[PDB]
Amino acid sequence: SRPASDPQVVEAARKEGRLIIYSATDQSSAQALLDDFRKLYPFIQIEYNDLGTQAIYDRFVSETAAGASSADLLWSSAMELQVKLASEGYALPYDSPEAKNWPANARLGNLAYSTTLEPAVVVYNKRFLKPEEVPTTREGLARLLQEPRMRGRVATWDPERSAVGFTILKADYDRFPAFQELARAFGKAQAALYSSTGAAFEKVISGEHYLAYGFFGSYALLRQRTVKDLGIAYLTDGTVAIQRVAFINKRAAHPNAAKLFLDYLLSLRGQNLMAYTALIFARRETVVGEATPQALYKAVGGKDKVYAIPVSTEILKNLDPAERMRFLTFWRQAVR
Ligand SMILES: [Mg+2]
Repeated sequence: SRPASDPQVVEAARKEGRLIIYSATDQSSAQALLDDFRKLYPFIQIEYNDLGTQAIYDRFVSETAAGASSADLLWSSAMELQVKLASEGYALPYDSPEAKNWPANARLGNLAYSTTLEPAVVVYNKRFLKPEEVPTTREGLARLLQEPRMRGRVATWDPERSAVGFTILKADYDRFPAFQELARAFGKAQAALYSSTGAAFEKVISGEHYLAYGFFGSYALLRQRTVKDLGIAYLTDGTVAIQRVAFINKRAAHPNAAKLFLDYLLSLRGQNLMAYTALIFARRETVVGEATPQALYKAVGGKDKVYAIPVSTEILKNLDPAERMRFLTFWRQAVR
């Protein structure tokens, strides 16, 4: 069907004719969304800048201060960075008509929106770890990582070099005491730390590592369609889900193109294309496909086992010096 964007916003977006996106969403996953939006609105030519979460922040802030040509729309899994920008005057306020049922903890009033509910999962190479061998608990994974065969065979986030690796491992540390025991097992097994999903996945695919902890269900699902040896396990003791935040650049050259794309992302049509075709874990619970809330809830044993990190100014507490220090000091000691 068609997103409910105001007719005058559609006309204004046609007058602009262009959309510059800075996004952390790997273009392999985002591409079907771009294709489908272009079908809907063929008079908009999309520039997709596939960038790291930190590079998106640094570049946008830098370009804004220079007064330069920057993005129309920012889309990133680094939830703290997005909520910081959107709460500091970088955001165009827009009441998306596709968000009327968005929970208040899934939006920053009209300044920024959740676009997904993406689980941090375990992926593994079935040539080296059989499904029956991969625990679904932090305590279980801590036990597996005592085995001599797992030494140098574990991949996870570097939370000091990836802003979303921070978001995910911070939420994990805050919510699950058993994360402490697991982090020490990352030490024991001499886990390697990566700043992107792609770099962790390529090591699991080659067998250089057997297991990767905390990377996006979305990317795991998509990579499985081409790599039959890739397995996915969901955490039954509790799953962290990020919500990819989209907001519009207050100083966008193409504010209405950005509005149409944000509406598209939040719409039934865009959320179903996420769930079904892009294999991005959708935010709306009324979707069909592999990458849905209902599939996530089923795999982990209930919606109550999922900690969805809120799209809230309260999460800026993770950028407080004292808060950052306690987590990174614990982490560094544990994993070296
Ligand atoms: Mg990416």
